[PDB]
Amino acid sequence: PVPSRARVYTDVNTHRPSEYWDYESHVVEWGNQDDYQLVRKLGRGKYSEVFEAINITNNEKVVVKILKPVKKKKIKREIKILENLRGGPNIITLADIVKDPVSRTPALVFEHVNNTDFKQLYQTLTDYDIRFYMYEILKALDYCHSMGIMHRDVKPHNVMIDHEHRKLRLIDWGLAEFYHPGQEYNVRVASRYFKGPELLVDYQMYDYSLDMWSLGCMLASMIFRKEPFFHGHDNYDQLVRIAKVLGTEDLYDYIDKYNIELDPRFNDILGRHSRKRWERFVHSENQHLVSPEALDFLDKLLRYDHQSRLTAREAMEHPYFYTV
Repeated sequence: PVPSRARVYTDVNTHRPSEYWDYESHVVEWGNQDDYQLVRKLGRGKYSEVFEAINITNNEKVVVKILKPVKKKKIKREIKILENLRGGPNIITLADIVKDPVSRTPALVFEHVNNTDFKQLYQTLTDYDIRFYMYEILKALDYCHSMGIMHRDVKPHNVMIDHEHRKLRLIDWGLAEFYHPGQEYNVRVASRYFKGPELLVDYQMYDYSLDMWSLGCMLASMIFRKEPFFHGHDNYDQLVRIAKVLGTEDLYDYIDKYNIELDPRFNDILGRHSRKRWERFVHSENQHLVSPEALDFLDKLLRYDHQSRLTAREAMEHPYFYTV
């Protein structure tokens, strides 16, 4: 395959000391979980259990994410990344790293965020509300990309919103990675619906632009009230669903530009597809959330070619955000 590199923040990690990006060498200081009393189970994920808790030293609510220790290298990466971005705009704040004395199970303590429901938000969401929260996500992404980090798991479940206080937090940095120009990354990242074309065609030299594809997917489902926007039933099918909107012509131009070898499982499913106009997704139920600005912005995010996508910085300067 043809080599590729990020158009922005290309060398931010190269010009920094080894300690900042070498998570494998980072020394984690595990505090005593006795400072926290668990109140209630909030949810359960693939490799984590999340609890509402009280810090007994200051009577303050916190969120405790007890990790299923399946890979130490991955726990180290998430901790180093959270420490690096600690305090960043709309980045969830890691408050502590603790281990229960008896279990010794790794646990991450975060600031408390009281998330307003996604299905509830969906109906009370205004055109302004979308632009505002999209801009809030861009602040988090422009910041973490400037810090030489790609989230690699941008999706609605990883975006916590406290609608009453108009507060937004980008969470779950468990799939996040440091960007190094020329590095080949694992493509088994992100949630199926939000996976960029680069991941689905096994193009390993990807960058921050991956997060911009995922953000485009979220915007499309929000303005068109179609959740998810690209509804794949598997990873191969996921690429077919994108070709159904973007067309097969631009996909083969993308594979030819980067000399990508297509997996033989794409042989009998890809077919032939025309490019669809963004206007055809507009209906009576969603027209109050759509505008020419929203459609122009979306078109500039959802592109096969990762290099042709808007960066977080360019996206913040789009006319769609003049009102925020």
